[PDB]
Amino acid sequence: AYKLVLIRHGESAWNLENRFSGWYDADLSPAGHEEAKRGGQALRDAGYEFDICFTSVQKRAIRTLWTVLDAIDQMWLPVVRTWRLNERHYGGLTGLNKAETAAKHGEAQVKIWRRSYDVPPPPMEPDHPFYSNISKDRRYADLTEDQLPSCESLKDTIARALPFWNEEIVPQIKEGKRVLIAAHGNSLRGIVKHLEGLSEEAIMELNLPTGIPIVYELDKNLKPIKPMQFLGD
Amino acid sequence: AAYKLVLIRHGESAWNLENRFSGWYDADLSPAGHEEAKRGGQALRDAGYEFDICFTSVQKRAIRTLWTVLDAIDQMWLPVVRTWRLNERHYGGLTGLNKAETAAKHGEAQVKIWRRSYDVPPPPMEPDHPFYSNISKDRRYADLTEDQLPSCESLKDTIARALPFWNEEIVPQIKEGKRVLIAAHGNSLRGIVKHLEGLSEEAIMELNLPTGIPIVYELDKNLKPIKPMQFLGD
Ligand SMILES: [Cl-]
Repeated sequence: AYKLVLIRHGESAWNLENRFSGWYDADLSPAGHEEAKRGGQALRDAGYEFDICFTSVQKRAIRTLWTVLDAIDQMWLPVVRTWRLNERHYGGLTGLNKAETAAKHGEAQVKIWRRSYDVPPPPMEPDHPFYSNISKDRRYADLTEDQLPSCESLKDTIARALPFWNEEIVPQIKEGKRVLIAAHGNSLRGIVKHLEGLSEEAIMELNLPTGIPIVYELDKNLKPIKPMQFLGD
Repeated sequence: AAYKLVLIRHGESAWNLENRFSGWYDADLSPAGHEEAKRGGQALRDAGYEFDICFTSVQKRAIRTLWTVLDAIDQMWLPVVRTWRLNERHYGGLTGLNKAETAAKHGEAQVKIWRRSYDVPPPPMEPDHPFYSNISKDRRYADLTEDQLPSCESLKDTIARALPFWNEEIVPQIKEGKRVLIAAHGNSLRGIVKHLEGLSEEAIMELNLPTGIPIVYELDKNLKPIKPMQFLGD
């Protein structure tokens, strides 16, 4: 029975998790860092070992991972980064709070964007402060013209995240390698949705705790044997 | 030039302070080691360096140096490749001993001979050595063959296992135009410098790279330096 571990990063700087931090490359706040420390410690005490790690190309996730590997004394592990495990690209909404968002786009569009699974937010306009910051960052230089997102619904994020899981992670697991994924709420959501066969409703309703190792026991077809387990107290 | 290549030796380890031979022992940085790496990274930032891929050992002093540099230059998103082939030289039975214990046990003559020879290994690290299980039974070396797993290395041995990796994994990256950063150890780096500059065995033993300092090569189409290595900092 394969063991799989996930972990969502915690709090980002300047309250950005509550401001559609999206593809903006926010660092952890000291608190989010400490949360990663607790997660690390929990993993250390349970005596978990991994053989390979996956993460996004966003620094908050990466730092969460570094913190974990440090805590569990497994810094020598192979690590693979990918935009495919990135947070949702919240487009034009990026950096904005609820109020700012509604003021810019109206209550209607806004509540639609909240309640939906497959309706994207509007894309970054040239006057948006994160415009070139994100869309011209060389970390996405390899992406095709039709592959570089400008805005993503939950469904989009999940769609660009699933093939990486399929092509890159699933092979490691079948070979018996113990996998740690350090990522983001929505991409992790992609994975959990695939694993437990949840509906759109269900997935939008689920909030994965931050900073806490999430454990899965998987059968030979990679299907969960139990509900997800948390490590700590 | 034609290609830019940056090397950096890990900052001061906790054992470097105690003057203990580490070799394949996984000693962590000292706080001063950390600040050394931080400074190196700050220097790499102030000069505007951008990388595309990173190579390092499977030893946390090198790895931590790397992390600190990538934090400093804001490039934590870069691909990072670890290999034991860039590990510190395996110091065999001297592992865990200090210079005093070493002198006391073997004599000053012999220790000299050791650190002045390119081709002579230290005594092997045998199964009753205090660090045998720590190093040899470490799961991070599980995929090594019997032949590949040292009980000890001369510089020539270390170099011999480091270069195939350079040839097979790093050279292809450089010739593709990828800007490469290698965060490793004095002796494995020595392997790389000796190859680049074609130094003699004699004129590589005398070569001492400091902890924590970015080293720059500008190479050409033959991956040969156009100019001598530049140190980076204040
Ligand atoms: Cl890494």
